[PDB]
Amino acid sequence: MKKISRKEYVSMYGPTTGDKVRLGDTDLIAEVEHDYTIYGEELKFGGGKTLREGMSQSNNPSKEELDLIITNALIVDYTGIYKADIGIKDGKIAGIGKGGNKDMQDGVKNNLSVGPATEALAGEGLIVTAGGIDTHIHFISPQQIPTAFASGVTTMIGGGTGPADGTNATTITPGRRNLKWMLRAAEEYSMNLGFLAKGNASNDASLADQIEAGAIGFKIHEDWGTTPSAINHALDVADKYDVQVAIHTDTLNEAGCVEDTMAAIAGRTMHTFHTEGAGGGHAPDIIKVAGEHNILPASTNPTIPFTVNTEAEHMDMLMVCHHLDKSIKEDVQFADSRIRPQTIAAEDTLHDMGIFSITSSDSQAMGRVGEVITRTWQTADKNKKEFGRLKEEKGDNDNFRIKRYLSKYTINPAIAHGISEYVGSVEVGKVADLVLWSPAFFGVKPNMIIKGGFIALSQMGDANASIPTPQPVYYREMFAHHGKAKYDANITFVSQAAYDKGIKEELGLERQVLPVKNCRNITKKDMQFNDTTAHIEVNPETYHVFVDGKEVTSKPANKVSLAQLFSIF
Amino acid sequence: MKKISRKEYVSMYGPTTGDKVRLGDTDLIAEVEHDYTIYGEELKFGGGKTLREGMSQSNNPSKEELDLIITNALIVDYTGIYKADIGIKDGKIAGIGKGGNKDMQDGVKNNLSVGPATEALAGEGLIVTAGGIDTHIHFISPQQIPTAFASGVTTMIGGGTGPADGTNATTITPGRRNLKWMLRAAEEYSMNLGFLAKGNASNDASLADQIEAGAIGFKIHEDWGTTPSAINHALDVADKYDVQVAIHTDTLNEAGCVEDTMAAIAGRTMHTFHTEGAGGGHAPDIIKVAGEHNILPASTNPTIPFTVNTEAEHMDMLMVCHHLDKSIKEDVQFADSRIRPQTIAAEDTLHDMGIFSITSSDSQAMGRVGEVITRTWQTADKNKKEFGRLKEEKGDNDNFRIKRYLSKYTINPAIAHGISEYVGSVEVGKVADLVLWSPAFFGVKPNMIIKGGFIALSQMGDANASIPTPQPVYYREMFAHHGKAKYDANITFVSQAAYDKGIKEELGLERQVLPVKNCRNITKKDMQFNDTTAHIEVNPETYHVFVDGKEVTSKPANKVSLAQLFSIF
Amino acid sequence: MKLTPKELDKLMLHYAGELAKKRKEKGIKLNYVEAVALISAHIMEEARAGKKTAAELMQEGRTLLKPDDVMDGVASMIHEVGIEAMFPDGTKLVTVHTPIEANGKLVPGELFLKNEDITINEGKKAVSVKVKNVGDRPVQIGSHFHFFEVNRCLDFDREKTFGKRLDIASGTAVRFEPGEEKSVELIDIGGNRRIFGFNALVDRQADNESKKIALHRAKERGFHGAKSDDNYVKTIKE
Amino acid sequence: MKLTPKELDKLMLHYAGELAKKRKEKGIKLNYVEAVALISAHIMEEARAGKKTAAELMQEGRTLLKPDDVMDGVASMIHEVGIEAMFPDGTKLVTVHTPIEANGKLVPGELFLKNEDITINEGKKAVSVKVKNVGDRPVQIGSHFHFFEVNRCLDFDREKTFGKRLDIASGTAVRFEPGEEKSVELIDIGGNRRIFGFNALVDRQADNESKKIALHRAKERGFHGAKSDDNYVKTIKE
Repeated sequence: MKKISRKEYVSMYGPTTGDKVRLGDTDLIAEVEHDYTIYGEELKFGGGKTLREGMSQSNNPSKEELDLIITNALIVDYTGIYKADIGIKDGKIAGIGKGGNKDMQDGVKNNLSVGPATEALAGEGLIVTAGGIDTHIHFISPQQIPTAFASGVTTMIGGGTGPADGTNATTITPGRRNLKWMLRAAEEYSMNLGFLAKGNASNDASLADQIEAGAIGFKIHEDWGTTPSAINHALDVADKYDVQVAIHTDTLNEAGCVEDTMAAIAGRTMHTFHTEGAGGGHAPDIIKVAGEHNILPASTNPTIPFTVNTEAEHMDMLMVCHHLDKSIKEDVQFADSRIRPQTIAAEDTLHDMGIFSITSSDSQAMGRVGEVITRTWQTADKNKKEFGRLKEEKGDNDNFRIKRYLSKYTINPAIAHGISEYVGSVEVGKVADLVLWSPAFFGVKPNMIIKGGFIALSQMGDANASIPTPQPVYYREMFAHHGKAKYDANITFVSQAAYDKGIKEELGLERQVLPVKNCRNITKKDMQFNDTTAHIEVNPETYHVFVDGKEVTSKPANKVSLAQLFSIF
Repeated sequence: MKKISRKEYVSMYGPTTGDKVRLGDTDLIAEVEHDYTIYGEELKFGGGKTLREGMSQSNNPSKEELDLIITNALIVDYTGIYKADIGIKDGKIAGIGKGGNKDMQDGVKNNLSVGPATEALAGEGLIVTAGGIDTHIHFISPQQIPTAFASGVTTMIGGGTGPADGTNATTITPGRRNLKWMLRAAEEYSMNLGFLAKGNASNDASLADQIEAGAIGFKIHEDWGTTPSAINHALDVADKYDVQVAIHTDTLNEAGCVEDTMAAIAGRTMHTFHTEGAGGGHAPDIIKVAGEHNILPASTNPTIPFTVNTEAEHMDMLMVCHHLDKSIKEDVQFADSRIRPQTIAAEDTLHDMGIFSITSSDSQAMGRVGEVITRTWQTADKNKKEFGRLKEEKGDNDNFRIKRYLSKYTINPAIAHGISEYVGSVEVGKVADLVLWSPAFFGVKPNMIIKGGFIALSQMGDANASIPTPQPVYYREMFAHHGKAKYDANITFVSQAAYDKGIKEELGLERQVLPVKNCRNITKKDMQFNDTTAHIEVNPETYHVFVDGKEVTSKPANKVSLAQLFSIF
Repeated sequence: MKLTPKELDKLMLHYAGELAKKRKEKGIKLNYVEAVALISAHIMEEARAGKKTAAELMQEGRTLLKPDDVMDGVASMIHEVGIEAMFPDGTKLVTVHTPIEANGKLVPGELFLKNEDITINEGKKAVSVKVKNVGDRPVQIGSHFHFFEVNRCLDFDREKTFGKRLDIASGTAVRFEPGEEKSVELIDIGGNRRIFGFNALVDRQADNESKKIALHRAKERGFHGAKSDDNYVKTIKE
Repeated sequence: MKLTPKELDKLMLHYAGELAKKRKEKGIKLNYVEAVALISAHIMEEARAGKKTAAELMQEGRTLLKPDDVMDGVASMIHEVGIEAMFPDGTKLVTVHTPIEANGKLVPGELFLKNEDITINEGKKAVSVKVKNVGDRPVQIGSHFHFFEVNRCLDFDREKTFGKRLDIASGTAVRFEPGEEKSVELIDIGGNRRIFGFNALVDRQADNESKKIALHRAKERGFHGAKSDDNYVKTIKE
């Protein structure tokens, strides 16, 4: 035996148990909870390192020999912040723990066997998280997909048919033919994709036809008419077909108030966009639904974190998103907002308390697709600076806050949309949708994206260079992004009904086609680290939000982290 | 909240964390290490119990809704002795933990969801273990299979073609045609079955032909000629085809001694029968191979535990097994044994120390098929009485000894024969080959056997009775034992080569046909709780066995447990 | 320096703005593309400098180009320039409305309208109804909403308004402030007069027989001003 | 002017560097991207000028940015800037290490380590062996190489080292210079102790019986320090 200094050990292999790492330039400190490695047997790749024929690469490997192994990765997940080797086999996460050669090392399971068929990826000093899941995507342009992918999002659930006005306003892919258009266009992109149908219809036959055509859920948007009849019918059909329903409630209170909307929902699972109201007529009372069990609340990028400039852009974003001409007196008079800095500030505190469970974009319709993760971590850092460490922290670290805010965009949307069996976390059996970050750039710029067990996007330098590092370095598509490899790497999510009817062969899709499941029997209690159901007393006379009596508010941030240190523009 | 007395709680739901239960009439005490249940939410089936529509049976179940749930079972496994609900779905163990209804109970995972399609099995007050795996089966008569099944053995690996003399002596199914005979006859029985071919051949073509015909390994038996050439050729072919090799070494020292046999083995994985020698000429020096890494040692029923009558029957068993006529002077003179009470006593101590990794029968050839589990637990109890608690016990219980002796016949033979992916333990993803014991009858008489997710054998009373309990109660085949249900319930293990060539369709087998894997890259270090590799100094002048210097011996038992209290004959 | 596609696009936009600025210095009158690029690049640079707020940038964007610095028609063509700029407190959308004053010489795509008013809903007679918002929030009703089924916090004679909608330009809305009482004009719904959706008070053909069912439903659900007889006779389907 | 994709990328990088330089002139503190782009663009321009060598450019790249010219954390984030520049004698890779001195205020992604040493290979007793390199070249041995089968120009008691590996941090190496004699610590190889590959001296389970075969093979193949008996008895398989 021998003892080496912890500084040298960490430089060689990355942080181990009890070591703390700052996340980005924020104030959040993540502590390694436990380590699967055996000291002195660490896997290293290089000139004279251990990952060599006969030393750590087995010459008699198990039949579960890995296709790819990520060595010494700091896994940051809702299941824990720990250190391990991630084994990937056949596009899934084959195992998490100590990998290597059973012939020359101890404590190596059969599912983590490194052999001659194994590629090596050095994760030492690198954080591995699950790919982001953005569930509010307005499919306005296909250029959103590479932007989100470079930001670290690997799954996009949304709706749209291009830059139509219906898509500019709503997250809706209406009808069987438009669903076929979008599903066949999806073959191009390196991103897991799911499409939502139009729920604004009192026709059970039409709603069922959309679900059987391939939508994974319904979107009931105010711009297509959010009426109690439509809500009721969409929820009935969705309970029949086991698909999620998302709602963007009525801003004008035309047919009723928040109480009438909640009565129409009638205690059935519903995923709410802009649970803070986003200036709608249901605000600020719609925040009350964030305390109900059956409501999965999501908040959009632009209002988090609350900053000095947050309120200035809201009216322009609202008018352009809702398609109201700024040169028309009638449209300008119609564009009435109930937004308040009190509500905008309360949104961040509700996120910190776990009242809001999902963070999303609403891309290019009051929201930025490539800033979901960045704004989530900006909110986490701002709340850490304001209120200090959470009372749930069991140590001198921010692990609980890290896990809560990471669940906000990784596992909670996966559970909400019924894809948590496949994606959302770094767990054995899930698809290998992994993001490699360096801790200095965590939350803003990933090192690389592993899509379905193969590298799909990566920071790359000059192609003519003698090494991959020299400038200019930017995000380039890798081999999993090209040819027929993307068909194996990517997943299109459909409903179970469409999957059974054989949507893949009928539409000639080459991507993996997977059915969503367990969308109806989930409540707020099923969200990870964000299951706080509290009676939210909203005084609309004073626009005051109280949870368990205590008032909630936050001060605007004059300067956020992960914003100007990392981006030229 | 409320507090109820521990006695009442245990009567209602079985022992919980920290509670101790005696195993059978032995002196072994198992302590519940942890409990997955949430107090006050226990699953109970009955008149006004919890497993009812809407309370614990979900009205909106998950898509992974269980087919069968075993409630409040005390799982005794090499992975730990704990309390949980076992969920079975599609013939596999779907989940282990807290089951029930997510709508009305907390902490219920999606894979443990009880719904309208779920059958309930009350395991409260019952121990659940994996089915036994017997790897030395001389397939002499098919009546052995129900006997072992009633004893608690669910997998039988062996060889034979009926009561031929070659089968009476050896565990060998020789040749493609005889393998076809046995594989097609296997469709009748409710037991997982694997067949070993003849390894006693210097012909690589013949050995490979047997493996491709469907054997899961080779058996090199002295009665067919255990020569170094045959050992070498069989090991070469087995390394080519990834199948186990078992050996019953030369008794006569015709071609060489233990050193020559080990030189022929040449440090390749080999599973040894009668590693104590069983009176062979290699004894007692063959016990030395039990300290090598590449040797997986097994010991047979008759010599454990060492009793007053152990030595009396050995010569008769040896002569009848080896087919030497007792009326012939030449055969009687040939029947020379080197058995010693010192070796027989040392065998039990080696089992206690973990030097011997596998217990088996050698059914109807010096061994009793329906006594593997009983004799393993008799040895454990005798060693507990003699040497007291093991030094590895972390508490006032015998959990470590329980796990070691349970691994001796559950997980260690599965690892040795490359079927540990399917059977051998109560783990998620493994096939549901479970045995339900009442703790008073643990190790001698099971309550019931679950084969492939369905009850295959059970204690049952009079068929004309108004309840299942009244006498006469004996072991009867259940529905998984009959019709075409046994095809879905049972597994035939074959080599990967035969599986790839399509042995199932070629032979018209209706059972599940599964390939064995990872047989060549395992050593003694891969045995659970029985991986002790120690230099075994055997003095043949004194027949004295020493491990790490200390001599090993045991005294004969005048009276064993689990023997006459439980059996009329 | 890991560059995102957004950053590459912004770099292209910045250098288009630089080219426009160089041409303006040379004295070339800027065209539509050059003017838009110049304003956008200037806003981005100011935000990167970080001494100004988004409101200050919105004000400053309107002072960059004089009417004599652009070609004829550019000011008419440019209605607003939006640009997402990275401030010290994150990315914010800066919108500059009418950055250049119109010279009036040339108006590309200009309309030459007749001086005659458009008569909407011709041939439909409008009735007048007084509506009070007794709720605590303002209520906006669209031109084609079935007025009988509006927010139950609005108080009016619903029997008068069964089968009718607001007599306003389609796509416009009428706002009722809380406590405020307004008089609105209502016209019959055209076409098949099949009311489906809304508050599910009708969900069938709008006639006098369905009027009674709708009124009973509205009274049961608490819609203000809906008067149904106490002794209401149910039908086989309702 | 046939432009290659590499040239287009370099043009983009050069104009990113120009933007960074303009911001620095304006007085904006550069961020990470701007600093990297500025250094790379300056190196490219100097190489095109062709009055400096690659060594001169490596030196000069470290003087471009003062610690007060960049935001906090940029100097910590930038470890080295590589750039492939076209010199008069072809394309060469210029690497500038630590181009900016760290201020120490903010360190993104910084580690907060415990002050406790890591004990590697715990529970394994190490034996000491004296090794001489009688060859003419230095020899590097990794932490997990089976020390028995190392370069035959190393001289030591191979019998002592059968089944053992160096007791050092995994991934590190020990260098034996020619003529130099060193003492190394060796620990037993763990796991199944199946040695495959290396110099094919064992190719089987490592035990006392395979030790004799390995020693005879090493003596036959001329491995220094391998002592095998002259009267060696062969086995059936060896």
